[PDB]
Amino acid sequence: MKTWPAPTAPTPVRATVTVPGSKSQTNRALVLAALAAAQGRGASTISGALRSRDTELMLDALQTLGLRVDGVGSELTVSGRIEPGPGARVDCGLAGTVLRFVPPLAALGSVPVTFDGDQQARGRPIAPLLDALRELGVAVDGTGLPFRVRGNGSLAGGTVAIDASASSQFVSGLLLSAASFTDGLTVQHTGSSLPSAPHIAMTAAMLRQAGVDIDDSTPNRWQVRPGPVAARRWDIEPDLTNAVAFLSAAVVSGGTVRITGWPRVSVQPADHILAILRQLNAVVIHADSSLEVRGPTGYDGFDVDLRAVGELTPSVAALAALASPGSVSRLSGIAHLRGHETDRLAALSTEINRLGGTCRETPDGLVITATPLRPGIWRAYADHRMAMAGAIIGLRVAGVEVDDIAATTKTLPEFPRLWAEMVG
Repeated sequence: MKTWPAPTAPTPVRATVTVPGSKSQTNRALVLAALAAAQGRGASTISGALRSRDTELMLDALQTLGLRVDGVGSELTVSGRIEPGPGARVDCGLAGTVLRFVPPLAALGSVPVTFDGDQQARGRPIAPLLDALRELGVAVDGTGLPFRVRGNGSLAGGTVAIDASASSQFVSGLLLSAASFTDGLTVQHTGSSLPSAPHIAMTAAMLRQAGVDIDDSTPNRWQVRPGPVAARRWDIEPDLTNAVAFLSAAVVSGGTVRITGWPRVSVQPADHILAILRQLNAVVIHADSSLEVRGPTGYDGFDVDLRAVGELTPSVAALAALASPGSVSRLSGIAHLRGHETDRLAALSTEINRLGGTCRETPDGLVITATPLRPGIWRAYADHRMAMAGAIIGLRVAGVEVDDIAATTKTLPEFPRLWAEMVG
């Protein structure tokens, strides 16, 4: 496929960007609306929902189980119930959320539902979640993708001892549907300990918004009581993860980018995000119906802990590679990344060193020494964030091309255009 030329910013970037809806929130909302429907509480709507390959998959996975999902723009309507036909087969595709949030759903089904995916999907961790479903009543065929959920009519619940070291999504998947389990659920996470805490906290927060009663007062443990999941109107925030790619442009150019409609009240870790930016001496600014970041004139190496916002590593690794020459940055708390279908630690190291950079894995993550970069082909590995990280570097390095910018379609179909409008 042809490459994408990453446009340069030889002068400070000035711009106002609208980023599409949160992928995390959208999919939680679809699963909850699905549940509400199946319980028989009527249709739900999702306003400003993200329309992307990842949400399309959840959409699809959801229609396969029996629900009806309509809406062609940002406004989805969810109705129906869980009635898969004989031989149903959910394609998880590239959506790790489909892989982990939808199998519990099917447990609430009567017929067996197969779960399948591509090569990449298949190298995704999913076992502790499969065993957990077994522990809690569900009959499950397979130890990996593809597997079969043998739904009978309901799910017991009870308490499981699952190690969600491998993915918070194991916990969130269980939590979202546990309201409709028989004995509800009590998830216990073992040892230490939850990387991606905000991801589980976004789920807890949305559950409560749906009127579910969840108890998360003692760390590493969640108690969800059986009860109704409410049909309602979900308002989706702009994806703050994707917004950071855009803000990075202001950071590396000493410029200014405004993100419209930045939520003052978030289910997203906006706090963590702005703090990271202030670490670079970026100037944050709450503007008129926007979030405004003014990049510094330059910046040296930083030590940043990313354990709670692991998804930010590629954009942040890029920022580090573009620090003042000689600067040493250490990206910590992301040991747990080293083991996702897409090892971004190794990915990032590989791609940055191929440009003449210096990026070495450390036991806790990465150390990046800022060294002069050279033209080259930034490989995204079909990883939307790897794609956007290459885009950021290309702002300060001429001749950088991303092999597959269309990997951004996973969470941000219009990235190329939005980036093109921002830079120019």
